[PDB]
Amino acid sequence: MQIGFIGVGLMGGPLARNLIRAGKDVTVYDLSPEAVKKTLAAGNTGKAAASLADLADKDIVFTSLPLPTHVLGVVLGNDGLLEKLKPGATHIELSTIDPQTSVKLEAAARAKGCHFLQCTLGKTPAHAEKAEEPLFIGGDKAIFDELAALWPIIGSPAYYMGTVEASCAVKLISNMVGMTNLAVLAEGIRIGEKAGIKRSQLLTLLQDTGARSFQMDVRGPWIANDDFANRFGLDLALKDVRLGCEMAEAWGMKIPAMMAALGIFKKASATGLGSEDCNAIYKVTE
Amino acid sequence: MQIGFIGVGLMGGPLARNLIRAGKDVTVYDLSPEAVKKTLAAGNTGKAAASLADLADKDIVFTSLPLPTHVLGVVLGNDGLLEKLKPGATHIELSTIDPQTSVKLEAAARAKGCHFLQCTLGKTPAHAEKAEEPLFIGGDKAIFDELAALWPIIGSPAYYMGTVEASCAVKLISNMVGMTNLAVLAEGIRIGEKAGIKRSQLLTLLQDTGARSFQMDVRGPWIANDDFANRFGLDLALKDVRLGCEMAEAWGMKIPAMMAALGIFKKASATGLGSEDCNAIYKVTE
Repeated sequence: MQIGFIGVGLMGGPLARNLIRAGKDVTVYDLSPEAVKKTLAAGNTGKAAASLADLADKDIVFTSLPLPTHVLGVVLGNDGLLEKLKPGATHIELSTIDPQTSVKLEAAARAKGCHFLQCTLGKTPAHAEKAEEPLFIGGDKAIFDELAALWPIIGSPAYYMGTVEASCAVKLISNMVGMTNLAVLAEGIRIGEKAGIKRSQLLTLLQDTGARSFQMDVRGPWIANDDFANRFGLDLALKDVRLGCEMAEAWGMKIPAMMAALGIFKKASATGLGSEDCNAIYKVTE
Repeated sequence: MQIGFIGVGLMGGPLARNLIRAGKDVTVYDLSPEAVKKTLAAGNTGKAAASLADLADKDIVFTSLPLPTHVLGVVLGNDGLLEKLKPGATHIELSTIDPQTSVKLEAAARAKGCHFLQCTLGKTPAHAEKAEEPLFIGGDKAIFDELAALWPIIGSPAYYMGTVEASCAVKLISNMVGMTNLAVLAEGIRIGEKAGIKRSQLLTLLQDTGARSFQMDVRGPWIANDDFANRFGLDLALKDVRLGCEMAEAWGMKIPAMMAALGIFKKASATGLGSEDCNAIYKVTE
């Protein structure tokens, strides 16, 4: 069985590597030659692609790219990927994109005679390396079921979301809620500082209250040690939060608290600290 | 040793009861005659007060009242409580008030020759009944140390916050962060509904992500079952959040996400669902 894999970036690369380690016939296509080298170095069963048309014979094509614009550009041009596919081929989309975009992708695929699944990824690239990341698969239940043997190779539990928009939405919501939780935690810590409470003590005390959150337990200590080393890049956070905020709002929503979080992430990125971790928004919270 | 206790309401009543059960000489003063009866029924060692001047001989006076306006009115009139106190008496203030107010209270007490501690209370009245609620004590370290034998009777760990404003602030921050966490969780759940994800499944999935929070685990199920029975009254939440937001802002702050939470709580109270639990803000989230 013949797999193509466009984009072996930070989360896509680990899934492609796991496919290669499992002996599958993966041919990677990435504009970064050494992303390709890194992923291709996991076994002798994976090969690189000279151009996009090298993926035309493929039975399954994975896509993992940074922006919805990129997925549409690679898959949906006249000289894009979808026009070169066998009917019956399946496009699995791993990118954290918005529901509008992936619905457009799915209708393209169905209109040509191809199958399409959205498959957004949870947790860390560290998890994805071990296939211990959740998969949120949406799309035609027939294809999710048909591909039952594939999923354990790439992901943790294979959650079936039903619709493709659910698949995008659960990923975006988890990042919206987590990053807003973090922005709110930063607001709390900064308030405590105006009351003369050291961050350390404030965290220790809040730990046994109803204010507790995963971000509190995980990133509170880092903020308390002025540690902003990249774990989840601030500009990655901002990208995903902005995308989710656009996704709502396209649905007519208001989500004021999350919009405020979006604002603080934008302000931090503008301060030029987009390469630091999420918690760097603390540095611009006031 | 002679204790007076003004306000045996929802959190004050359990502490007064615990003082009575421990055999202490507590005389309660409350404008609700049957709050007094309920608290006074915990033993034969506690008695009721005909008027405020019945508390004039007292060595320690606890105050637990709903608004900062009420504490100032009871303690700081010309015919208020403080004028009738022995020098050397101690005013312990249990109310969730703002730092401006309790600093005013403390300066009044020191200017008369009395001692003053702020002692805000964490967790639930259920906890307070068993003295398993945290105490955040701020004020003169000498008095906190002198009263070392008293604290285990009324509270869980006796945390010493140092300054009185720290004592107010840690209570308010915990409620600000917790209620904003809840408003943000409501935003996430409501977004998931616009994507066609049932609340149940969205919660189950978000539980194993970085969006997890105490409010998620505790009140997520209730929202998922359309259960809004009072656990923490929405109007109580709104009161405390508004107070904390005023406390910041008096410090020149902006805290946008928390201000948005304040807005949604105000909107819910205006919809007339102030007697339901916190999570009822979900009903007006959009």
